[PDB]
This record gives sequence, structure tokens and C-alpha cells, in this order.
Amino acid sequence: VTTAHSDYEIVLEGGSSSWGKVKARAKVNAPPASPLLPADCDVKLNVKPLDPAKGFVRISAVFESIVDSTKNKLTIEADIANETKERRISVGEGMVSVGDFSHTFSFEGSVVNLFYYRSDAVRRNVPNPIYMQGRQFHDILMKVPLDNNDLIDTWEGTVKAIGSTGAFNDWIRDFWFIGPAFTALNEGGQRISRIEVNGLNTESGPKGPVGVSRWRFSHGGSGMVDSISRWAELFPSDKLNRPAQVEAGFRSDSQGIEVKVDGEFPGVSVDAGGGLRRILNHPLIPLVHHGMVGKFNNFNVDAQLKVVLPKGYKIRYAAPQYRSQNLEEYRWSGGAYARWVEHVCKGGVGQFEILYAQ
Amino acid sequence: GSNDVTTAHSDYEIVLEGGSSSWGKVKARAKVNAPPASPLLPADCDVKLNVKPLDPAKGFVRISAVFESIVDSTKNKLTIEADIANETKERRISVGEGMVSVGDFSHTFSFEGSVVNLFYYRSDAVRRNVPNPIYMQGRQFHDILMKVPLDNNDLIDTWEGTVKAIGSTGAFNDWIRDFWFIGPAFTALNEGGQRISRIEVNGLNTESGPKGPVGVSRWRFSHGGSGMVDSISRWAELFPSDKLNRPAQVEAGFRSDSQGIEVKVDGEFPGVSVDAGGGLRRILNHPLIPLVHHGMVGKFNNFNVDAQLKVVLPKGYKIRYAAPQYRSQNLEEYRWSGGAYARWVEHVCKGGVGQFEILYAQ
Amino acid sequence: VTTAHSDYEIVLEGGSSSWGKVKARAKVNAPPASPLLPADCDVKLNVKPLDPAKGFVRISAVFESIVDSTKNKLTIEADIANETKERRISVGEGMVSVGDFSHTFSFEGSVVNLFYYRSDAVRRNVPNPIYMQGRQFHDILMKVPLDNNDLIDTWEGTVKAIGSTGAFNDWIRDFWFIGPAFTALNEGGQRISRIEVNGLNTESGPKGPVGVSRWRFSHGGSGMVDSISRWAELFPSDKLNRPAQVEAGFRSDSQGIEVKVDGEFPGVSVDAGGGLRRILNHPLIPLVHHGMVGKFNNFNVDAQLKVVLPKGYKIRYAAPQYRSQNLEEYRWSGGAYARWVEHVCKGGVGQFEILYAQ
Amino acid sequence: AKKHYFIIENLCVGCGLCLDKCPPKVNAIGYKFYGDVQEGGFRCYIDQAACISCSACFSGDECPSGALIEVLPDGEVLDFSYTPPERLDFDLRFL
Amino acid sequence: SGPWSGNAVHKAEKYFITSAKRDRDGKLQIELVPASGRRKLSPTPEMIRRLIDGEIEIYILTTAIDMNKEIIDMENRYVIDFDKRGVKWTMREI
Ligand code: BCL
Ligand code: BCL
Ligand code: BCL
Ligand code: BCL
Ligand code: BCL
Ligand code: BCL
Ligand code: SF4
Ligand code: SF4
Repeated sequence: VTTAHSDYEIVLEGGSSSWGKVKARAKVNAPPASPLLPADCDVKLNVKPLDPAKGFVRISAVFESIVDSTKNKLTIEADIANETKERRISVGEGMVSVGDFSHTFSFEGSVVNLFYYRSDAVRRNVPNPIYMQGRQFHDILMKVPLDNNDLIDTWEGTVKAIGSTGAFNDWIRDFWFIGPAFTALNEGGQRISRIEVNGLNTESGPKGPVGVSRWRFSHGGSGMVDSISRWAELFPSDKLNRPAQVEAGFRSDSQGIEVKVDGEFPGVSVDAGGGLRRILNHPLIPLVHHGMVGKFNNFNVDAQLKVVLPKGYKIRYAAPQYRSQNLEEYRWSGGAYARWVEHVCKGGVGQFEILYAQ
Repeated sequence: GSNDVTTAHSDYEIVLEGGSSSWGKVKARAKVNAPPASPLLPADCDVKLNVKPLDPAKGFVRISAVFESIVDSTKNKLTIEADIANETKERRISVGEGMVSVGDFSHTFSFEGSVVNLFYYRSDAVRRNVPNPIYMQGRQFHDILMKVPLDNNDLIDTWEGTVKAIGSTGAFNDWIRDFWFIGPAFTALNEGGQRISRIEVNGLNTESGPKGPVGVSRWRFSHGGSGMVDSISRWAELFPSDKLNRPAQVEAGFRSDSQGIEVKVDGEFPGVSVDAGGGLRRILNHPLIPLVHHGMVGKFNNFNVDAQLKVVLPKGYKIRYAAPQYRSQNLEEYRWSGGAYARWVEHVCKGGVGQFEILYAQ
Repeated sequence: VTTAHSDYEIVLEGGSSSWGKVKARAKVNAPPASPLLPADCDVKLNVKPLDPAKGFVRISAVFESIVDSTKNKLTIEADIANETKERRISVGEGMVSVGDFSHTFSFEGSVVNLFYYRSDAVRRNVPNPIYMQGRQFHDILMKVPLDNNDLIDTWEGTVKAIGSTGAFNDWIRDFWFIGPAFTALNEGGQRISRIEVNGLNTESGPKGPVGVSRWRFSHGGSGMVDSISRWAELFPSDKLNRPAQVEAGFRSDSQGIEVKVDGEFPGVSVDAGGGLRRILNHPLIPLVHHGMVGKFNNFNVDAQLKVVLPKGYKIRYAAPQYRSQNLEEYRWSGGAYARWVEHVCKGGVGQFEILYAQ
Repeated sequence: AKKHYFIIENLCVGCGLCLDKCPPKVNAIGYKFYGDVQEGGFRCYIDQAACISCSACFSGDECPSGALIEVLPDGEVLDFSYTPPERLDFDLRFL
Repeated sequence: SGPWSGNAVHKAEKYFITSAKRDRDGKLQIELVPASGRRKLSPTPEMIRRLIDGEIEIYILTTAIDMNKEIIDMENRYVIDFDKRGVKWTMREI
């Protein structure tokens, strides 16, 4: 049987704005594919405009989890800006703590995104492009203070491994993507190149030695990768005129999974040409990645998508059909919507499109 | 109670010919109420494949193919037309031309190709102890010379960009595989069992032609398989140049939508039935690449199954060792429905490669 | 419908011992994903202590199968010892026969297992580690007598291929993993490196020429590979004080699958800290590998798990719950246990853990 | 404002449904006869000096001849506020 | 095709000319915009060949007088190159 109870809400804003509120609840009675149970997690994402002249924004992220009687925490906090429309700059710092061990770090990064082609026919014959092949290049300089015995041990072991073996650059990818993540890398459509180390140094600092490393890598995609094909959509620096948030939490166990999500941010709705707007095309990486854990138990589906529009907006060409119009709201439940939900909770990437106008 | 219904209605027919002939007619209908895994919907397509014997002395045959599709309010057309011949039993030669048009843009091309297929071993014990080999590892090598007339501004732009990319970067040869297999196709490449090697460019030229400059490119690549790849393991079966004494056709069409999928297939061609030794003949072993490739989209909705398979034999032929069993014998026809046949159909519509074998004699 | 009838039993031993008896029955009415049917197989695995001073043990293995009217047999018999805790030595011989063809061989092998890190924080903050990345290196010297015409043909063809082509070292991996096995290699989490040939020789022997080959290869894992992450668990040379056995057999057909397994060997139960013991963590490679054939037909599930403990042992924190306690036995059936069984018969790796004490 | 509306002359049939929605303070829509009103001789029109871009004339989805267009602010021309996705069709027979 | 695909008013896909800018060529800027208005196309002899057969119709929107070769009667006989005469609609508000 294994019913799957889920509850969704989108709330939009009028005019030329693109902001939106998102709310989500979920429940299943199926065992998660985690070789360590139970597992709990909360995520806070916040972002505020540092200053619009430079385009600089400040973004924070906090993770706590309890994984089989073990507390894990990861804090990161950074400043990001688009230096060009295909280069991005970031300066940030954070820390990671597991059990009793903990250490901080400060990074200094740049990212460059390149597409394999720029043909304008692809721009005048296809109104809604989806797949777009390209490659990203990351250049990272990170400094970590060495104060613990274990930090010094890791540092010396890494220096010895980098010095001695000639296949460090490609074997590091084995340690990098631990467990099933590596497998997804092939299927999710990505390709990680061999890293290239530009030098590991150690310098005296405030309290003691600090290990400085700078390295470069690249990863390409066939179009399914959102971070490449949709480089412009995922960092809306224009509409961040007020702080935005994303705030989620799951709590897994030996008998089903619990989900809870809030969010409010721009980029929810985009122009679709001819005066009509649309909900943004659903990202594909989460769908195909979750499809690797969603095929283990056949399940029953019930859900309710509830979309609230501003004054004077109408939904036209909603595929599949909605069920009710409470004069501003549209509700989807059962039938073809339920079939589509069951389809996408197993890795399917079929399109459920909503167009609205005024 | 239980889970989703989603009935899948399908209808199949095979019609054979008697004697030593191998020709056959194939007919297929299909319907599902499940959303296709296409990030752009709706999507429609028709396919025409025709082939006629150019001349038997050389072994040359002429083959045409036309594709039209409407993908989310966008008309796409691809025409190709070529002449193929087996120069040896492990080399093949082809000369052809075609065009591709999307929306308003369109351009033609003419290619000049050769293909060589090699197996990794030739041990004859494998030939005297195994009566029906299935997996056979090998590698194919493609050598292509294609010319495209440059007349549009966009064609010239693509040409110049490609020349600049090939000149500048040193990793073009292996990064081209990212642009090559767009989207999920790339992923299938790993699982479907294939391995594409890095291409090797032998020179990009441009020469004046009838109306203007024409870009000429010639390149080579190879791809190997562990045995699951039909184009390698069954190199001899997929181009039956002997029995093409009359024109043959394949003619299909699917029409997808946000609520299920429609299929319609006709065909008539040789190679449907092969000798099985000891006087018995058999339907050809089912290809594996289509099964495993379709298995990557057939696991998204649990479904109910109903189908016919209806096989019509010539005079005096009898089916013996049909596994699973058939249901009826209308004195020349054999019908499969429900039960183990339905289970096998549900099995193969999800990527399974279990064997459903039919042997007939006279 | 496709009911799946399965029957399981574990029997343990008391004290500090780790021995165990395992019994298993299984039945399905689904067509196996074998492009040749029918297919039958029996497996015998025996091991006895050669001598404890050296640590040397002797292990035998026999395989018979009938694959679509074709008899196949493989015999192997070898002596293995742990020279260090990360090196292993083996000397053995065997033969393989298909239909009428048959030939023997004698091998001489060493294996080295290396982990990518040794951080002790990972050892004091995580009580039950699961994923552990590393790499294995195999060095093999095998001799095969050339007496048949076909053996000489294979030998000459291989010498010609190794001499002529420059891409033999990496293209050999195509012939190596025949068919779907290759695909699993990516997904199952493994990476096979290019082999390196150290020389093919031929020398006169008792009855004639013998082909001698020695070669090296390596394979790394992201942690999912048991042969790497659990290098210490899979060869319990301590508790083999009496002969142990594993004895299985499957028998497939065009309409379902039959299974039958006996076994008795150490390593079934391990210490879990704080006086409690546990059943060993379930291996992951068999689960994910069988998950590639277990998604083709939706099926109904019924099973027993019946665990028998020694005197004075109690199960505490069994997740999911058991059903009955016949004063020494614990039985799992239906409900969450059935859901977990259906989960793991499709590739899921959720944890079903049993802790017992006294 | 932007996005004018521009009734087409040659396609209009004079049903007048476009004229109803325009607010009474704005008599931007009118009639033209020039002949006998039975073979299509009373086609209507829009006055551009009074129209205030309500979109009541276009968003109502009432024109049956496709005579209202609503040209976009930059250069684009519409004909109806949403169009089906133009598939293509055949016949089936389950054997 | 069928009445239920595309728009039911029209017997085939309709296009309009929206731009007439002179860029060193006079009338490179023929911008064929469809009825739905999601693209900005051009003469593009493929468009011309699908025009001449049965499937495209274009109109001129009285809101390139000679550069589109008006010929000589009824104030309108617009032809593109040699073959087909793009009919035009009128919107005279006066
Ligand atoms: C995931 C796919 C690609 C990836 C894609 C990107 C993209 C895209 C970007 C970076 C950028 C960065 N990446 Mg990277 N990057 C990857 C793997 C890595 C790895 C690694 C060990 O694997 C490292 C060290 C880095 C390092 C970095 C830094 C150089 C840089 C800034 C990080 C940041 O700000 O932190 C902050 C960390 C987070 C906020 C964690 C939350 C991340 C998730 C994905 C955010 C989800 C957004 C959520 C859906 C909506 C949020 C809205 C809220 C209102 C804010 N990347 C993988 C391979 N990387 C950024 C950059 O350009 O810097 C110049 C950037 O835009
Ligand atoms: C971007 C990744 C974060 C990071 C995130 C984590 C996480 C997450 C964990 C640790 C953990 C630990 N960290 Mg740390 N760690 C980083 C930077 C460092 C540096 C350094 C000189 O920069 C050092 C010495 C360490 C040291 C240590 C290990 C000794 C310790 C436990 C072993 C472990 O798995 O490590 C993991 C090692 C790393 C992820 C990279 C170490 C970098 C090496 C030493 C220097 C760079 C080499 C190479 C050029 C970079 C390759 C790219 C990376 C492979 C992605 N970290 C960077 C800033 N670190 C563990 C812990 O906290 O408690 C057990 C753990 O779970
Ligand atoms: C698909 C698996 C392999 C593949 C396997 C083969 C095989 C096998 C052959 C070729 C051959 C050719 N390939 Mg190749 N080839 C592949 C990828 C490519 C790519 C590319 C960009 O990816 C290119 C450019 C080429 C190029 C070419 C030309 C050099 C050559 C002739 C093509 C042809 O006649 O067109 C015509 C195009 C078609 C007819 C389209 C229809 C194709 C499908 C597969 C036909 C299905 C047959 C249907 C089931 C039954 C038809 C029966 C009807 C009665 C006719 N191949 C992939 C990697 N290629 C042929 C050759 O040898 O030339 C010397 C040949 O025999
Ligand atoms: C075998 C593949 C067919 C082909 C099939 C298509 C298809 C399908 C499409 C295009 C499309 C286009 N074609 Mg073309 N195209 C071919 C040959 C060419 C040549 C040339 C010099 O030979 C050029 C300049 C072009 C130019 C163009 C692009 C400018 C344009 C839109 C971008 C796109 O995605 O391109 C795709 C580019 C190619 C598939 C290969 C271009 C070849 C390059 C320029 C020269 C060979 C370089 C290298 C040695 C060959 C690598 C092998 C290929 C990667 C498989 N084509 C060959 C004959 N072409 C698009 C279109 O029509 O409307 C948008 C589109 O959808
Ligand atoms: C399977 C994953 C890894 C693998 C992991 C290991 C591991 C781990 C070991 C070896 C070891 C060996 N491997 Mg290796 N090895 C692999 C692939 C290969 C290949 C090949 C062509 O692919 C070859 C030729 C070899 C060759 C060899 C010899 C060098 C050596 C001894 C074999 C043995 O004793 O035979 C005997 C053959 C068997 C007994 C067949 C049964 C095998 C199965 C897996 C046993 C299941 C155990 C069962 C669950 C419980 C048994 C308990 C009973 C009481 C006994 N390996 C794959 C890539 N290999 C051993 C060694 O170290 O030698 C020094 C060793 O410990
Ligand atoms: C570890 C693998 C076992 C082995 C297991 C099998 C199996 C299983 C089969 C055969 C079969 C055959 N064996 Mg043997 N075979 C081995 C060693 C040899 C040697 C040799 C010089 O060592 C030779 C000449 C042969 C010869 C033959 C082929 C002529 C014959 C049928 C073709 C076949 O598929 O072969 C398969 C070839 C091999 C598996 C490897 C052959 C080794 C080559 C010639 C020398 C080593 C080259 C290279 C350095 C090693 C690469 C590693 C391997 C690819 C894994 N074998 C080793 C001992 N052999 C078939 C049979 O018995 O009846 C049809 C069959 O099904
Ligand atoms: S847009 Fe408004 S003012 Fe203009 S004609 Fe229509 S209803 Fe009247
Ligand atoms: S609704 Fe259309 S047809 Fe009727 S008067 Fe208005 S513009 Fe003319």
C-alpha cells in the first residue's frame, strides 16, 4: 500500500515581479536507502543584498544533522557577485564540526561557465530550449588553520600522497564522491575532470600554521545539468531587493520519511513571450537524482497542488487539468496530476507546464 | 485496494513466408495512459524507411529515410538517402546525401563513409559448443568525409566557431563527446554497454563550389561493446543484402502527449526468420539495445498489461517449443495473450531481456 | 500478482564465538533477465585450516551449470594466507570445461589493499562506519598448458594482438566484463584500471609447451565496494578452527526462479561495543547488483526470518520489530519486515539492524 | 499605454462583442456601414485616440474571426490570447 | 490539417511582417512573426518553399514600400521575390 501524503503551495506576486512563496509537506511509510538510520536534518538558507552597485550579495547556510547518534554541523557564509555574465566571484568562510572534532576554513573562489555553441537559429526556432551542453571551471584558494593534531596529520598525509604517487590527480575522484554519489555522477549526466594542484603551502598565522591550497577542476554536461544549462536562472541578482530565505528539514527513520519546506525568493515565475508568464521549468538534476532511491517500493499517491495568483491573472493551458477555481486559487489532485506526481517521484522528467496571463 | 491502473493496450502481428525465404510482415499498435519522460510535450513523429536493390552484381542497395516531428510547436525534418554495399564481410561502404531543417533554418549535406567491424576473438570451440551465441564482444571503426555547403550566415558562424575551437583547445577531441550525445543519451551510453572513443580530426577544409564555399570535414572514431551491442555482435544480421530481391519498407509513427503514448508500426522485410539447425527455423533473437534503452523510461509508472501476439505460418509449418505457451491454434495461426506471455511483456517493457523463443518446422 | 515465497534462518553460537549456520529458500514466478533460458547452477564452497602457525588455509570451489543445453564446469582450489594486514598471498590451481573443450591452469597471486586515509577522528566520532574509499592491486602469474589446437590458437592470437595494437591495455576491459557485467561496473561503484602486461612467455613442460603470463591491475571504490571497504571482514582466518562450508544452487526457467542455500562459517556475528553483539552489516554489492534485475515485475511478498540465539541472549533494538519470541527464537514476517524485504530485493540498501546481548 | 489592439478590417464580421466590454467613459469602438448589412457591410473599428489599453477587448476571448490582435509593445503581433500546440493526426484500428 | 490543431480560425499557420529596418541591405529585416508570436523569423528560402506549396500565408499590416516590390494594381500586389504574392490586411481607423 505505502500511501504517500504530500501537500504543496505556490504563492506569486503581481506586476513585473518574480518573487514567490513555496510551502511543502511530505510523508511516506517506506525505509530510506540509508545504510545508517535514523537520520535527521535541518537546512537554513538566507540571502540579503550586500549592495546593488557592485552586484554583491551575502548568502549564509547552516546544516545540522543527527546521523545514527552522531551530531554533524556545517556552517558556510559568503559574498558572491557576477563579474561578467559568464564569470562569478566569491569570498567566504565557514566551519565543519563532527562529534567533538571541528575546524574552520576560508575560501576564495571564481567560477567560469562556457557553452559549447551560440547558434542563433537555436534561438529563433525553439521557443523553450531545455538541453544546453557546456562546461564549468572552478578555481579555488582555501586556507585552513592547523591547530589540532588530526588536522596536522591530515595535512602531512596529503602532502606525502601528493608528492609520492603520480596518479593522485585522477584517483582523488574516488575519495571525492563518497559512495553512491559517484554512481549518480555518471547517470546524472556529469563528467568531473582530473583536478590540477597549483601548490600546497603552509604559512604562520594568528595562532599557528595555516595550510593554503589552490586548485582547479572542470565539469561538463550534456544539457541535463542545471548548473551549466541554466547558469543565468540560478542566481537572480536583480530581484533580490529584500532578504530571501529557503528553510527545509527532513527526518528519516526505519519506517518512512518526513519532509517540511518553507521558502520565499524571486525567480519563481518567468516571462514566456506574448504577454504570458510561466512557472520556471522544473530542474532536472533533483528529479533524476531522487529517481535513484524512489524505485524501491511501489506506493499509493495523494497530493494537492494549490496555486494562488494575484488580481486579474488567469491560468490557461494547464496540462494536466486543474480541479477547482476558488476565484483566485487553482487546485490539482488525483487523476492525471497524481499520475504525474508518481511519475516524477521515480525519476521521470515529463513536463507539467503552467501558463498564466492577465 | 491497490495502486495505479494505467492499462497498456498493445497488438502485434507477424506473418512469415514459406520455403527457404526469410521475408516477413510486421504490424504493431500500442497505447498507454502514462506521461512520457520528455521535458518538452507534446511530441509527434513519423518514420519512413524504404530500401530497393540498386544492383545485385555489386551488392549495392539504395536506402532512404525521412523523419518529421512536431516537438512543442516546432517542426523538424530530416531526410537521408544513400547507397550501401558490403565490400568484404567485415567492411562496408556508403555514399549518400541528405538535409536537415528545423523551423526556418535548413541545410543539406553529402557524406562519404566506410565502416569496419572487428571481433576480439574467433575461437571455433565457441562455435561448436554453444548452439545459439548471444554476447559477442567487438569494436567498430567509422571513417567519414562529409561536405556541407555554406550559404547561410549561421552556417558560416558555426563553421568559424568550430575552426576556432578545434584550433585553440587541446581537449576538443574528448570534450566533443559531451556535445555529441545530448542529454540522457549520454547516460545510456554507459549502461547500454557502449564505449565511444575520442574522435580524431584529419583536417577541416573549405573549398569553392557551385554556389559558394563548402566545408569539408573528415574524421574517424570507434566504439566497442561487451556483447550487448547489436551493431557489433550481430554485424551480419542487420544488413541482409541477399534476400532483398524486392523493395522492403519499415513505416512507423508515435504520437506522445501529457497523458499516455500512441504507437503505430508497419513493416515488411527479410531477415524475420532464421535457420536454427536440424531443419527447424526460428524468429530472430530479439535485439537487446532497444530493450535496455527503453527500460530507462519504462519504470516510472506501474501498469496493467493486455496484449495479443498473433503469428501466421505458411502451409505445413508447426510451432514446437514455444516458451511461454500459446493459447489458440486457428489451424494456421497461433495467439498469445495473458498469463506468462503477459508477464513476459511486462518484463520486457521495463528493460528485461528474458528470452521468448519460437521454433517452427515442417 | 507474482508472489515471492522466501524462507530464511540464522543460527548463532554462544560465548565469544562468531560461527553461524545460514539457511535459505526462495521462489518467484517471474522470467529471469537471461537471454538464454533455462539456466541451472550449483555451488560448493569449502574451507579448512591448512595450518594456523603460518595462517595458511585451503579453499575449494566447484561450479556446474547447464545453460541452454550446454554443460559448464569450473573447479578452483587454492591456499591463501594474510602475509600482512594489507597484503595477501595465494597459490592455487584449477580447470574449466565447456561442452567438450577443457583446460587446466595454475596461478600464483598477491593482492594489496590500501585505504585513501587513516584519520582517527573518523574512528572516534562514528561508531559504525559504512563507506570507506580505497584501492586494490592484483599481481598475477598464471601458467596454462598448451595441448589443444584451440589453446595454441588462442595463445598465438593473443600474442599477435598484444604485439600489434597499442590500445590493447584499455580495450581488453571490453572483452573482460562480458555483457551487462560491464554496466554494473560503473553503477556498482567500481573502477577498473588498465591492465599492465609484464611479459608473455612459453616454456616446455611435462607434456609440452605451457603459456606463462604475469600481469597487474588495480580497482578503486568510493566505499560501496565490500572487497575494499571491508577487507578485514571477508577473510576471518582466526575463527576457522574447523572446516566451513557454503553450498548453494539456483535453477531458473521461463517462469520464475528457484533458490536453495546452506552455509556454516564464522563471521556471522560481530562485536558492537558496550557488551552488545550484532549481525554483520549487510554487504552492499550484492544488493545493488541484484537491483539491476529486480525491477522488471512488481511482486507480492511473504517471508520468514527466524533467528535462534544461544542461552541467555536477548534481542534489543530490532528495527523493524519482530513478531514472536518462542523463548529462544525470534520471527519476522509481514508488515515493516515485508516492506524492507521488498525494498532490498530491488536494490535498496536500507539498514535492518539486530543487536543482541546477555 | 503600450500594446495597442487594432481591430482588423477585412476579417471583422460586426458581431459587436468587442464593443460591449469597452468602458462607457471610453467609446473607443465604433461602427462603419458603407452598404447593406447582410453580406458583411457593418464592420466595426477601434479609435486609437480614446483607447486606454484595457485588454478587456483582447483578454475576454470573444472575437470569432480573429480580428482583434493586440500587437505587443516592441514588434510582436498576437491573434488570440493562447493557441493550442498544433499537433498532427491519423487514424487507428486496434486489430 | 485538422481543425483542432493550432488555431481553428485559420486553414494554415499565419505569419505577419513586423519589422522593415534598412541595414546596408534595405529589407534584411523581414521579421515573420507567427500568430502566436513566440519567434522572429526571416525570408529564409526554406520558409519560401513551404510558403509556395500550401502551408504559409503572410500579411503586411497597414500600420519597405518598393523594396518589397509592389507591382501595379489595387494599390497592393506585394510579391517577395518572383513567385508568391503575400496578401495584406487593412486596419484603417479613419
Ligand atoms: C553542484 C554542481 C557543481 C557546483 C556548481 C556551482 C555553482 C552553480 C556555483 C558554484 C560556486 C562555488 N563552488 Mg561549486 N559546484 C560543485 C562542486 C563544488 C565543490 C566540491 C568539493 O565538490 C566545491 C569546493 C565548490 C566550490 C565553490 C566555490 C568556489 C563557489 C562558492 C560556493 C558558495 O558560495 O557557497 C555557498 C553554499 C551554498 C549556498 C550551499 C547551498 C547550495 C545549493 C545548491 C543551493 C540550492 C539553492 C536553493 C535551491 C535556492 C536557494 C535560494 C535561497 C533564497 C538562497 N563547488 C558541483 C560540481 N559551484 C558558486 C560560484 O560561482 O562562486 C563564484 C556558484 O554560483
Ligand atoms: C572543501 C572541503 C572542506 C573540508 C571539509 C571536511 C569535511 C566535510 C570533513 C573534513 C574532515 C577532516 N578534515 Mg577537512 N575540509 C577541508 C579542508 C581541510 C584541510 C586543508 C589543508 O585544507 C585539512 C588538513 C583538513 C583535514 C581534515 C581531515 C584530517 C579530517 C578527517 C578526515 C577527512 O575525511 O577529511 C576530509 C578531507 C577533505 C574534504 C579535503 C582535505 C583537503 C586536503 C587535505 C587539502 C586539499 C588537497 C586537494 C588539493 C584538494 C582536493 C579536493 C577535495 C578532495 C574535495 N580539511 C575543506 C575546507 N573536512 C572530517 C571532519 O570534519 O570530521 C571527521 C569530515 O567529515
Ligand atoms: C547506432 C550505433 C552506431 C552506428 C552503427 C552503424 C551501423 C551498424 C552502420 C553505420 C553506418 C554508417 N554510419 Mg554509423 N553508427 C553510429 C553513429 C554514427 C554517427 C553519429 C554522429 O553518431 C554517424 C555520422 C554515423 C555515420 C554513418 C555513415 C558513415 C554510415 C551510413 C549511414 C547510413 O546509411 O545512413 C542511413 C540511415 C538510416 C537508414 C537511419 C535508420 C537507422 C536505424 C538504426 C535503422 C533501423 C533499421 C530498421 C530496424 C529496419 C530497417 C529495415 C528497412 C527495410 C530498411 N554513424 C552509432 C554509434 N553506423 C552504416 C555503414 O556501414 O555504412 C558503411 C552501417 O551499416
Ligand atoms: C552528422 C551531423 C550533420 C548535422 C546535423 C545537424 C543537426 C541535427 C542540427 C544541425 C544544426 C546546425 N548545423 Mg549542422 N550538421 C552537420 C554538418 C554541419 C556543418 C559542417 C561544416 O559540416 C556545419 C557548419 C553545420 C552547422 C550547423 C550549426 C551552425 C546549426 C545549429 C547549431 C547546431 O547544433 O549544430 C549542430 C552541429 C553538428 C551536429 C555538427 C557540426 C559539424 C562541425 C561544424 C564540423 C565537424 C566538426 C567535427 C570534426 C565533427 C564532430 C562530430 C559531430 C560532433 C557529431 N552543420 C552534419 C552533416 N546540424 C541545427 C539545425 O539544423 O538547426 C538548429 C541542428 O539541430
Ligand atoms: C570480486 C572483486 C574483485 C576481486 C577481489 C578479490 C578479493 C577480495 C580477493 C581476491 C583474490 C584473488 N583474486 Mg581477485 N578480485 C576480482 C577479480 C579477479 C580476477 C578477474 C579476471 O577478474 C582475477 C583473475 C582475480 C584473481 C585473484 C587471485 C589473484 C586471488 C585468489 C583467488 C582465489 O583464491 O580463488 C578462489 C575463488 C573463490 C573462492 C570463488 C568464490 C568467490 C566468492 C566472492 C566468495 C564468496 C565468499 C562467500 C560469500 C562466503 C564463503 C565462505 C566459505 C566458508 C568459504 N581476481 C574482482 C575485481 N580478489 C584473493 C587474494 O587475496 O588472493 C591473494 C582475495 O582475498
Ligand atoms: C583467469 C581466466 C582463466 C581462463 C578461463 C577461461 C574461460 C572461463 C573460458 C576460457 C576459454 C578458452 N580459453 Mg582460457 N582462461 C585462462 C587462460 C587461458 C590461456 C592462457 C595463455 O593463459 C589461454 C590460451 C586460454 C585459451 C582459451 C581460449 C582459446 C578458449 C576460448 C576463447 C575464450 O573466450 O577464451 C577466454 C580467454 C581468457 C579468459 C583469458 C585468456 C588469457 C590470454 C590468452 C593470456 C592472458 C592475456 C592477458 C595478459 C590477460 C588478460 C586478462 C583476462 C582478459 C581476464 N585460456 C585463465 C586461466 N578460458 C573458453 C572455454 O573454456 O571454452 C570455450 C571460456 O569460456
Ligand atoms: S483595450 Fe480597453 S480602451 Fe482599448 S479598445 Fe479594448 S476595452 Fe477599449
Ligand atoms: S468581436 Fe471580432 S468580429 Fe466581432 S465586431 Fe469585434 S473585432 Fe469584429
